[PDB]
Amino acid sequence: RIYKITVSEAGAYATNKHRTGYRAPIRQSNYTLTVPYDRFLPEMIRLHQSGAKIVNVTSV
Amino acid sequence: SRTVITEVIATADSQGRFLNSTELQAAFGRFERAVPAIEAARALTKNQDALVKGAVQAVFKKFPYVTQPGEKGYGDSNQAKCARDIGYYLRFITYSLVASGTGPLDDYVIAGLREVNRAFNLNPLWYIEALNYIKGETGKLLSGQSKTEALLYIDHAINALS
Amino acid sequence: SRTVITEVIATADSQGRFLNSTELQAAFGRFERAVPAIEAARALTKNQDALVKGAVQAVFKKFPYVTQPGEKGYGDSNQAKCARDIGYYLRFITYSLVASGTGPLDDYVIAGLREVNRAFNLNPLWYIEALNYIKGETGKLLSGQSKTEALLYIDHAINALS
Amino acid sequence: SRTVITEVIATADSQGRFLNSTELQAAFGRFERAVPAIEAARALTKNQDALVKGAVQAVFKKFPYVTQPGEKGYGDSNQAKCARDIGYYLRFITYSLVASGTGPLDDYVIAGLREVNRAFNLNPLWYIEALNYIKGETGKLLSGQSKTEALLYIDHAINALS
Amino acid sequence: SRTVITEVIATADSQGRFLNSTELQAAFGRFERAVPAIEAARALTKNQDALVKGAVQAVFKKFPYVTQPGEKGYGDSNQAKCARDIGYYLRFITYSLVASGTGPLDDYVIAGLREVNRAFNLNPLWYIEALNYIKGETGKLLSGQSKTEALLYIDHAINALS
Amino acid sequence: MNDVFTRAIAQADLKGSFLLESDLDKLASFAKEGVKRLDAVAALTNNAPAIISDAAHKLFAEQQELIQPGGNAYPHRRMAACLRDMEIILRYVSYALLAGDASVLDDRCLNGLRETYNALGTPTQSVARAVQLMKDAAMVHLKSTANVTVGDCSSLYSEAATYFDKAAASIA
Amino acid sequence: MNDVFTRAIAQADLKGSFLLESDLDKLASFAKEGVKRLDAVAALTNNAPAIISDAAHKLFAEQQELIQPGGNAYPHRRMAACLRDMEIILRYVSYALLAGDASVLDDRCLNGLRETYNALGTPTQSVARAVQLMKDAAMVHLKSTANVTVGDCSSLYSEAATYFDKAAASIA
Amino acid sequence: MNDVFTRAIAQADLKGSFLLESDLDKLASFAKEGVKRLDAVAALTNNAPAIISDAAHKLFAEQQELIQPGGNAYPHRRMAACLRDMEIILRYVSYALLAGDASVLDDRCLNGLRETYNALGTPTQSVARAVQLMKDAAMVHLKSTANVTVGDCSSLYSEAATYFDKAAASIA
Amino acid sequence: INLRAPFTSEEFQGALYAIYRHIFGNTYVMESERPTTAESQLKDGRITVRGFIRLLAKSEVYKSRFFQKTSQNRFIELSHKLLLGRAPYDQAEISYHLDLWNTQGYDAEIDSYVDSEEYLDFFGEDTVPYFRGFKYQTGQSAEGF
Ligand SMILES: CCC1=C(C)/C(=C/C2=NC(=C\c3[nH]c(/C=C4\NC(=O)[C@H](C)[C@H]4CC)c(C)c3CCC(=O)O)/C(CCC(=O)O)=C2C)NC1=O
Ligand SMILES: CCC1=C(C)/C(=C/C2=NC(=C\c3[nH]c(/C=C4\NC(=O)[C@H](C)[C@H]4CC)c(C)c3CCC(=O)O)/C(CCC(=O)O)=C2C)NC1=O
Ligand SMILES: CCC1=C(C)/C(=C/C2=NC(=C\c3[nH]c(/C=C4\NC(=O)[C@H](C)[C@H]4CC)c(C)c3CCC(=O)O)/C(CCC(=O)O)=C2C)NC1=O
Ligand SMILES: CCC1=C(C)/C(=C/C2=NC(=C\c3[nH]c(/C=C4\NC(=O)[C@H](C)[C@H]4CC)c(C)c3CCC(=O)O)/C(CCC(=O)O)=C2C)NC1=O
Ligand SMILES: CCC1=C(C)/C(=C/C2=NC(=C\c3[nH]c(/C=C4\NC(=O)[C@H](C)[C@H]4CC)c(C)c3CCC(=O)O)/C(CCC(=O)O)=C2C)NC1=O
Ligand SMILES: CCC1=C(C)/C(=C/C2=NC(=C\c3[nH]c(/C=C4\NC(=O)[C@H](C)[C@H]4CC)c(C)c3CCC(=O)O)/C(CCC(=O)O)=C2C)NC1=O
Ligand SMILES: CCC1=C(C)/C(=C/C2=NC(=C\c3[nH]c(/C=C4\NC(=O)[C@H](C)[C@H]4CC)c(C)c3CCC(=O)O)/C(CCC(=O)O)=C2C)NC1=O
Ligand SMILES: CCC1=C(C)/C(=C/C2=NC(=C\c3[nH]c(/C=C4\NC(=O)[C@H](C)[C@H]4CC)c(C)c3CCC(=O)O)/C(CCC(=O)O)=C2C)NC1=O
Ligand SMILES: CCC1=C(C)/C(=C/C2=NC(=C\c3[nH]c(/C=C4\NC(=O)[C@H](C)[C@H]4CC)c(C)c3CCC(=O)O)/C(CCC(=O)O)=C2C)NC1=O
Ligand SMILES: CCC1=C(C)/C(=C/C2=NC(=C\c3[nH]c(/C=C4\NC(=O)[C@H](C)[C@H]4CC)c(C)c3CCC(=O)O)/C(CCC(=O)O)=C2C)NC1=O
Ligand SMILES: CCC1=C(C)/C(=C/C2=NC(=C\c3[nH]c(/C=C4\NC(=O)[C@H](C)[C@H]4CC)c(C)c3CCC(=O)O)/C(CCC(=O)O)=C2C)NC1=O
Ligand SMILES: CCC1=C(C)/C(=C/C2=NC(=C\c3[nH]c(/C=C4\NC(=O)[C@H](C)[C@H]4CC)c(C)c3CCC(=O)O)/C(CCC(=O)O)=C2C)NC1=O
Ligand SMILES: CCC1=C(C)/C(=C/C2=NC(=C\c3[nH]c(/C=C4\NC(=O)[C@H](C)[C@H]4CC)c(C)c3CCC(=O)O)/C(CCC(=O)O)=C2C)NC1=O
Repeated sequence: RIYKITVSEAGAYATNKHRTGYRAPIRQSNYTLTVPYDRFLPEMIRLHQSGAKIVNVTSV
Repeated sequence: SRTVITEVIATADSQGRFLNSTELQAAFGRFERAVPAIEAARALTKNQDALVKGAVQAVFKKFPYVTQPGEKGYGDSNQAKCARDIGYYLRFITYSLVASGTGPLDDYVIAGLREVNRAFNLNPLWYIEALNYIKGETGKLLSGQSKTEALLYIDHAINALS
Repeated sequence: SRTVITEVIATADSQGRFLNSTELQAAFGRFERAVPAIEAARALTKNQDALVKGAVQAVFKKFPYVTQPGEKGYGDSNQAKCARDIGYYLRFITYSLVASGTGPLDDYVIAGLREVNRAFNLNPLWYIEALNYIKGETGKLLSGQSKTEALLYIDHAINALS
Repeated sequence: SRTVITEVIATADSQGRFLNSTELQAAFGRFERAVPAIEAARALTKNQDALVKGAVQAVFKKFPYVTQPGEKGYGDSNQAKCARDIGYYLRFITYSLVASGTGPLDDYVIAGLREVNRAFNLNPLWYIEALNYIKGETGKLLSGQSKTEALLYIDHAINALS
Repeated sequence: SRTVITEVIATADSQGRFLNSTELQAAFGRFERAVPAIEAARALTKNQDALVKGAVQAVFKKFPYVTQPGEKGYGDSNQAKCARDIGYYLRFITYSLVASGTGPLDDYVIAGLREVNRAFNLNPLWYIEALNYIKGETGKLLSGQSKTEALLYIDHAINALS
Repeated sequence: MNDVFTRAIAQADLKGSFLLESDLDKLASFAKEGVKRLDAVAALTNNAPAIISDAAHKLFAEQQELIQPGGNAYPHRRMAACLRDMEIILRYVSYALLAGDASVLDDRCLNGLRETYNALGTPTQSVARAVQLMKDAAMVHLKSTANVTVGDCSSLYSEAATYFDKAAASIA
Repeated sequence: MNDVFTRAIAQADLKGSFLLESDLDKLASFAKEGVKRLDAVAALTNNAPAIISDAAHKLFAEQQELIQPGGNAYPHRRMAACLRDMEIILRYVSYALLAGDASVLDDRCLNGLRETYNALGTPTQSVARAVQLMKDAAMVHLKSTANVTVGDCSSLYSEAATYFDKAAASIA
Repeated sequence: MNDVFTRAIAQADLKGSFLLESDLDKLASFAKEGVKRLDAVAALTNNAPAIISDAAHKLFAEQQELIQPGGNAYPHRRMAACLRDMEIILRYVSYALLAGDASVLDDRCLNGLRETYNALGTPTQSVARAVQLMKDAAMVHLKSTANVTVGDCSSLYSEAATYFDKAAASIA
Repeated sequence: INLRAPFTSEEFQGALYAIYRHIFGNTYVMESERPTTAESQLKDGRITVRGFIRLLAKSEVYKSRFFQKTSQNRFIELSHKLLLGRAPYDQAEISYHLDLWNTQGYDAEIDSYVDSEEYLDFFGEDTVPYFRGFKYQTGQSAEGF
């Protein structure tokens, strides 16, 4: 199915951006992305690697 | 809406910088050109009823066939819709004159124009004729740069229909 | 370079559309402000040598510790390069004034400025002082609006250095 | 173009795999549908001139004003172009009947239809009227599955015009 | 699940358009070849137990060393899981026969097959031999297009294993 | 995305059993009047501009407040959005009719449609009325006996009505 | 994204009527005094780093806990982020000043900033204090009667103060 | 992409004319023979791993230099690429067999394959040889009478051979 | 071009123009080929610029112009150019992407480009791709330019 992942960044993403430098224009922290089941795992791993914080996931 | 000010601020914000001379000269041009545009808006708002009636009659003169029964122009309701649409176009032309940008025209008429007209089989040539009449009349009741402003916006609408 | 007309054309082109009322009004503002800007550039060009000598002297007065033996401000070559740098800045300020945009500055001076100054250990504060001088004498050299445009561009350079 | 066999092969190609039972069944259905489709194409080809003349006459019957001078139907060259366009549509419908896909229509007529009509000020309702006439007539020239195939393609073209 | 109908709808949905003659002809081919496929599915469902037991015995004939102690096959539980696995494969072959597409097989067996079989050290050759036995008995249990459809699906499963 | 055949497969699998004889008869029946269903799908497909124009005319006659300033079909942009939405909903209804199941209509079209309309200020009752008007026009077109072999098709009309009503329920 | 003219046009279109002569007079006045608006925006822009430096010195003199280890602006990168945020707020305030409408500030900079800071752990009250300090430095720089012909621009001062206060209120 | 029908339509369009009766007759014959075409394509698809394995065994018995250290199919990686390429070419040959046209084979598979193999150091003579061995195995399977109704299918045999040797000619 | 979630009509139309000029290799796309449903999803906020680009790359316009009449070499170099804004750096990219398409299909191949760390570093969910390789990129191979 499709799952909505609400993402937050509380500093791990912040320090990664501080090291690498702002490299695409800055954006707000809390945001939500819809992901299908096929792309569910890679998107999850990608968020975890980036230092992103996921506050909740909803199935619809 | 796309105005000189909004485009200024947008091209500044897209690259994340403060507004500089390249932006303030553009805003200055808008402020200076406001006066003829406001004059033209005043003139076009005064004469809206005559312009709308003349435009509808011009459309019917150029397209006698549309009034015939079974056609789009037949009936009292259809001609009421025609007058209302010409009123819309004139109103948005005045809005665009006041804002000094095609932003109102683009947002309220031009966006979704083709799809709506094809859905209801509205021929854009009718509105070209109405706007051409309004242009001919605007050659009167206005003079100087105000006429230039008004015709620039009117013919913008014409090009969007064409 | 990034000027009023070039930004206008770049925005029109990026959206794949002609030049409308907004863009022409911006260009109109540019063409009006050309007069104060061009003759401010004329006045700055006329007094270029005095301005450069005074800016160098102001740098040395504020930074006496550069000119004694052993560091950047010592030697005829270094002081000649100082004059060359201040003349560069003045040249591109006049260019920006003529072009009615910070395109000349942004493209020739500001782009790469920090990496270059860091690599050669050139303190931006020296140039900030030189430009503040230039601002002081352009205050008295220029009157009315010309003073205003020249100040906008001098301050854009200063801001980029700081 | 864009036909049942081609969709099958393209889907297999993009998925990096062979042709399986689902795709072979689609191809099967195409191969049996070819019989009424080729029959319809042959019948329409045999009667192309009658269909084209009748379509032009139906267009002129439903839009009497177009033949009047100063309009798109006035003159011999304009009516030659009438018949040429109707022949184009008929040809590409027969192509699509033979190909068992709408790909000939989509690639030769529909892709670029709206822009070209808008540029030359052609009215889509003219061609809808002509295709309605062709639909009515192929109701008589054809019967059974041949007729439903022809009507599906003619209706695809009509929906493209509207 | 990938079926003829589902592939049809997914293609049209991805293009954001209606189902036209292409999609309908593919659907027609599916609906036509349904009846031999459902005949084959009923035939294979009727002779479930004989097919599965014969497939297990064939696996043990071609792999005598499996049943001896210290191997994956020895024991009652591993025997039961052998029977269960062949029954699953037969069940999903019947599913794909009914659904006119390998989608049930791809979703329920093929997806994740290799890593599951690697983790449990299950030789694909065992199931390939069982499926080859299933083919051998299908050759006599069915005849005609039903046998062709059943063979297509069984050998799709085999090619997935090999 | 699901059809009747894959729906039966999933229902059989959750029990882990071969499709019953009864299931085989119902599916073979569905396959026999598949040609009957193709004509209904083609009727929906060919007459879509007509169906949408008719429903739009009726809706904007019944509810003028949408088309005056402040309404939700007022500028050309929202009007085009409305016509596009009617296009989309008819498209997904036809997909469901061909598949025999409404799973596509739930999965892709209406998954979060009501929330979108609520966020945008769209009166979902107006959209439901639009879907009902399209259902009326579509029933008018499906029942046309011209260019088709005469036969009983009450099942197809009932099923298409269920699809239209279900879409209206999900939007409203 | 609006300005005064676009906002007025928006209300005029919701009522569905032409712009009134009072509205035309108001906007003509706005465009006549837009010269002072350009002077104010230029004053804000030319002195932006000075404003930010002054406000940072004041804020870090007053709120000393931020600088110390464990404070929100201690790690040297967090000081960089503080400075970047101050510059962004100043930039958007100057944008809104030129427009004459506060919507460009809000919709693009302030709508999510509260939730961002709260998720981060930043003290929003200190950010509001920094915004007010920037307001003070900016007022000092706009009121500079040098470099421009003397004139009455109390409206500009009030407008800039409103933008700074509204940014602070939205942050904290 | 092109099948036989679409090429015919393409030349007819180039002349600007309808399709003549003879062309329609040829396409009718094609569609009549389409079921045999489907059997040929399914024989290629179903028996593909066997074909690839047989071709690989024959090729590497014939040319042992390919599997010695320093050969172009020596390490596991190059051997996997070799078998992958053989599978890909056979798969595009099956596509061309179904389409009745060699267009997809040229456009996709053989577009620039000779220069690819020349740059890789891959012996194009050996790749052509592998294509010939695949052709032989394919003919062995396609001439099989078990599980098909007996009939004359020589045109399909010759056409399959032309696809195979056209691939081998483009490579070498 | 960056396209946030609340956007105006002119910003939206310009972003669409830029996206079509880049993702489709400056190829003329006709009014009948434009994706109105994907544009609706982008307009709502259901997808980002990134998910829109993924849709467009999976669309028949992209497939027909860059995949179905080409070799995989041309498709890989062209996908690198259009979705990453840069050229391939070595032959390992060609081999990797060819194996990816062969074993997992076309969609996984597009997802590799769009889910790549390079894409997210430079374009990241909201900016349209642009040509990067006209400036030095870290890890570039001096033949990439
Ligand atoms: C639309 C424009 C926009 C703004 C304005 C914005 C604010 C913003 N501030 C941030 C961090 C920060 N912001 C601040 C600044 C505050 N804390 C200090 O106490 C100061 C008193 C005060 C500054 C006045 C600090 C210190 C951080 C770092 C937080 C941390 O790393 O723990 C971050 C997270 C950085 C990242 O994820 O890489 C954002 C997004 N974001 C935007 O997209
Ligand atoms: C990024 C961090 C991360 C998470 C959050 C994670 C959990 C995780 N488990 C998943 C599915 C799954 N996970 C399981 C786990 C099994 N179920 C039980 O029977 C077993 C005891 C248990 C073994 C642990 C199963 C069966 C599924 C498939 C769910 C389904 O499709 O019905 C998925 C979705 C897979 C996809 O859609 O592609 C995730 C993300 N793995 C990760 O690397
Ligand atoms: C905000 C900008 C805006 C415009 C411009 C606009 C035009 C417009 N005019 C309409 C009605 C109409 N307008 C006309 C105009 C005709 N009357 C005849 O006297 C003339 C030949 C001709 C005019 C020159 C007609 C025939 C209709 C009825 C169309 C129909 O529903 O069949 C409709 C459909 C009304 C409905 O949904 O029921 C629209 C959308 N709408 C807008 O929201
Ligand atoms: C491959 C398919 C194809 C089509 C369909 C097509 C239509 C087409 N018809 C044209 C001419 C025309 N077509 C018409 C329409 C006809 N005359 C009117 O009286 C009738 C109401 C109407 C019959 C339905 C007219 C009036 C012209 C002349 C337009 C002009 O030159 O201004 C033109 C302008 C170019 C030219 O001078 O030939 C095009 C593009 N072109 C194509 O390449
Ligand atoms: C629906 C699709 C599906 C399939 C196909 C399937 C096969 C399957 N069989 C299993 C057990 C097994 N199955 C076998 C089968 C062997 N027995 C011998 O007589 C034969 C030589 C051979 C079969 C031909 C064996 C030995 C095991 C035990 C393996 C182990 O526990 O490590 C297992 C591991 C689960 C467990 O042991 O709890 C799976 C996944 N499962 C599924 O869900
Ligand atoms: C997956 C398939 C799909 C669906 C179902 C879909 C619906 C959809 N409709 C929308 C807007 C809209 N939908 C409508 C239509 C309604 N408004 C009322 O006034 C009318 C009675 C009625 C017309 C039937 C309107 C007017 C908007 C624009 C609302 C606005 O701009 O505020 C939007 C968000 C913005 C946009 O696209 O313009 C979506 C996502 N989009 C999709 O990609
Ligand atoms: C190219 C796409 C395609 C279509 C469209 C198609 C439709 C189609 N309609 C048919 C007849 C039919 N068509 C219908 C449809 C009903 N008739 C009533 O008037 C209702 C209004 C209507 C409801 C939609 C019926 C009931 C039959 C008779 C089927 C039978 O003989 O049992 C037949 C069988 C003709 C025969 O063997 O005599 C087909 C194949 N087939 C295709 O391959
Ligand atoms: C290139 C960018 C640009 C700028 C900066 C600009 C400003 C500008 N300021 C002007 C005078 C002025 N400038 C101001 C500004 C005010 N004076 C007070 O001391 C306040 C502190 C201050 C508010 C910030 C005032 C009140 C006037 C006189 C207005 C009038 O002429 O009636 C004038 C008219 C001078 C004349 O032609 O006679 C301009 C064009 N124009 C531009 O095109
Ligand atoms: C880079 C290093 C490398 C490895 C590891 C490798 C394995 C390998 N061994 C092969 C031959 C083979 N090798 C074996 C293995 C032995 N035969 C039996 O005596 C034993 C039970 C069994 C090993 C324990 C077998 C059965 C074949 C047969 C393949 C064929 O017949 O074509 C082949 C096929 C090429 C050929 O025909 O010679 C490969 C690829 N190849 C490599 O280039
Ligand atoms: C799901 C995929 C699918 C397949 C596979 C398929 C094959 C297929 N083969 C058929 C007969 C046939 N098949 C063949 C071909 C074979 N005869 C010779 O042995 C050749 C070796 C070989 C050709 C490679 C021939 C000659 C016929 C007889 C019908 C005819 O000649 O027209 C028929 C007609 C009914 C019958 O007689 O059984 C079908 C539908 N249809 C499909 O929808
Ligand atoms: C820098 C801005 C820019 C320009 C100038 C530009 C021109 C341009 N025209 C093109 C196609 C074309 N251009 C033409 C125009 C010619 N046909 C002849 O009959 C006429 C005499 C003549 C026009 C006066 C045609 C027919 C094509 C399509 C060729 C085809 O489809 O085979 C193409 C290839 C893209 C595509 O085919 O979709 C480009 C790049 N593109 C740009 O981005
Ligand atoms: C989709 C159409 C298409 C195809 C098929 C294609 C083939 C292709 N084969 C390649 C490598 C290769 N291809 C082969 C095949 C050879 N091995 C022996 O020499 C045999 C004689 C012969 C096969 C029978 C080998 C060994 C390699 C590895 C070359 C190397 O690593 O140097 C490569 C370079 C990337 C890679 O290593 O995978 C391509 C692009 N390119 C395409 O765009
Ligand atoms: C990883 C290996 C690698 C290298 C080294 C490399 C160099 C490189 N130098 C470039 C430009 C340049 N390179 C130079 C440097 C030269 N001109 C000066 O006069 C000196 C004589 C001399 C340096 C000592 C200059 C001045 C440019 C700018 C050229 C221009 O755009 O006008 C560019 C074009 C993109 C850009 O402007 O950043 C590259 C790619 N690229 C690579 O991929």
